Amino acid sequence: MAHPKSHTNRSLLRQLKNTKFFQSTSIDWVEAGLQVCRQGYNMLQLLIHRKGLTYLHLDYNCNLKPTKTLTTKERKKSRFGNAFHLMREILRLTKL
Amino acid sequence: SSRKFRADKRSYLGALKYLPHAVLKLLENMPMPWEEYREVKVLYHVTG
Amino acid sequence: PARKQIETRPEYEMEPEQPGQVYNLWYNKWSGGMRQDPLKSQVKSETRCVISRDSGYTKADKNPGSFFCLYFARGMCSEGSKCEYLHRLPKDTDFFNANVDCFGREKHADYRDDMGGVGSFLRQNYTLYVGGITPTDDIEEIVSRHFAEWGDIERIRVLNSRGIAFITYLNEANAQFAKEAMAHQSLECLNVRWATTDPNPASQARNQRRLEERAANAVKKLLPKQFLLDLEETKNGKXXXXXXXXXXXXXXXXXXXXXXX
Amino acid sequence: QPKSAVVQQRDDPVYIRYTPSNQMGQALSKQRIIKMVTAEQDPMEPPKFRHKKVP
RNA sequence: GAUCUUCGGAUCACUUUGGUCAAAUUGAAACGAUACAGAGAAGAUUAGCAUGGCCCCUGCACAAGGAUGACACUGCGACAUUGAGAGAAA
RNA sequence: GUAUGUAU
Ligand SMILES: [Mg+2]
Ligand SMILES: [Mg+2]
Ligand SMILES: [Mg+2]
Ligand SMILES: [Mg+2]
Repeated sequence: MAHPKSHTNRSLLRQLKNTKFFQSTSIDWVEAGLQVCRQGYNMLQLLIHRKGLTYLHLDYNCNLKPTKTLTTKERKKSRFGNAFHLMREILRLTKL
Repeated sequence: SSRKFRADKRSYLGALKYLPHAVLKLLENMPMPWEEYREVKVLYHVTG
Repeated sequence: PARKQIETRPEYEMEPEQPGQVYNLWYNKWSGGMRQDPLKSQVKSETRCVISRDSGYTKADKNPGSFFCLYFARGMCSEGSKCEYLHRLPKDTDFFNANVDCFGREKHADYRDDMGGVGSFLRQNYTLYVGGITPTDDIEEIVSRHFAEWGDIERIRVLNSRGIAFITYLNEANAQFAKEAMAHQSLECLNVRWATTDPNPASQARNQRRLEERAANAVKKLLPKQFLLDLEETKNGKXXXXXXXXXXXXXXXXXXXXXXX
Repeated sequence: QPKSAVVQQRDDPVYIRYTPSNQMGQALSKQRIIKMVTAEQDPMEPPKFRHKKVP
C-alpha cells in the first residue's frame, strides 16, 4: 500500500454531464439494468454488421454462433478478438 | 433498424468504449436484499 | 392549389431473395446470393407525373431561393399543394450555384462508375444517357414527344442500332430534372445515366466549342463598357479614324487620364 | 491520446471583422462583423475519416 | 401576465433549430453465385525467418498468425579503336 | 480441388 498521490479530481461522469449531449433523470434500478443490457446488445450488433459479418447472430443472451457454416476463408473474417469477447462475456453476466 | 436514426449509428459504436464503465456503476449500485426496488440517478446520451 | 399525386405514401418492408437477406442494420440493405439480380433488374415505377396537369403554386414559390421537390419529378409528391419545394420546370431564371444540384442535393467530386442520380462539379453535362424500347422508326416521334416536355432541348440523337439516346439540353437545370423524371418509365424501364465524353475528336471539338461559347456569353456581361464599346465598334466599322482620334486623346490608366481632365 | 471524455470548451466567442476585396464588383465594403463559435463535439463519435496512404 | 403607482411611469423576462439528403431502385461496405486454374527453395516430398511497398485481412498489440499471407527481371552500357580491302556520295 | 488468386 503506497500512500496516495496528490491530485485534482478528474471524475469522468461529471464531464460528460457538462456537455449538451447527456441529460439526467431518476428511474428504477431494474429499468436501467435492462437499458444497459439492451444498449450493449445493439452496440455489438452494429459492430457485427458494420464488418458485414452477417451470417453470425448473437442471441439475446450474449451467445455468439454461426448459422451458415463457413469456409476457412469466411472464418478468418469472423475471428473476433480477445477484447470484443471479454466485453461480451461481461455483458452475459450483467444480463443474469 | 430504421433509417430515421441512420445518423445516430455513428455515435452508437462510439459509446462502446464506455460500456465497461456503465456495467461498473450499475453493479456497485445493486439494490440489496432488504430493499423492494431502489430509485437511482442517471446520465443518458440523448441518442439513447 | 397543387395536386397531391398520392395522398397516402409508401411503407417499406421486404424479404427479397426469400430465404434470408438478413438485413445489415449498419447500412439498411439486405445481403445474400444472386448479387447479379441486384445489379440489373430494376422494376417499373408505379406513377409518372404529367407536367401541365400536376404543376402549380406552392409554399416555395413565395420564398425567393428555393429548390424543386425531387418527388415531384418522380410523380408522387404526397404533399402536392402545401409542399415546401417548387413544383415547376427549371427555367433560365431559376439559376442555382456550382456545388448544388437543382434539387438541393450537393454535388460530388467525380461521378459514379454506373453513373448515378447526381454528377460532378468538375465537369458540366447538359446531356443524358438512356436505354429505350425499339418498336419501329416512330421511336423518334415518341422520344421527342416526351423529352421535349421536361425542358428546352438542344439536340436529340437516337441511335437505332443500339436502343440508346444522347439527349443534350439547353439549361443544365432541366438536364438534372429531366433525368429523374424520364428514369424508371416505359415507352423494360428506360435507363438513364450521365453521359461520358462522346467518342471521336470532331464531336468533342464541337461540344468544346459550345461550352466555350456558353462561357463567353457568361463573361460578356462582366467586361468594361469601353472594352464592350470597342469590339462592337470594330465590328460595325468593318472606324480607323475614330480609333486614331481616341489614341490622340489618350496621349487605372483611363482613370488617370480622366483625373487629369 | 484521443482524450476520452476530456472535452474542453474554447468557449470565448471570437469576434472578427472582414473587409471584402471587390470580388465580382458591385457593393465593395461594409466590413461585416463575423462571430465565430466552436460547435462542441459529441464525446462519443469515433474518427471522422480514414488513413489514405499516398506516395 | 405579476409587483410597486397619476390612466402617464416604471421594474422582471430576449432570437430555438447537431442537418450525408425532404419519401429505402441511380451517390457512402461485397460478398456471393458461376467458370477456369489450382499452392516457395534448380530429383521428389518437405519447417521456416527475413527482404521491398500505391497490396491487405485477423489482432488491444512495438506479440503472433494469415501458403514462408499474397505479389516481386535478370537486354544496356560515358565508346575508343588498329591495320588492310571494297563500295556510294564532296 | 481446398488453402489462394484471374474473368463475368
Ligand atoms: Mg508471418
Ligand atoms: Mg509451406
Ligand atoms: Mg502455418
Ligand atoms: Mg513474407
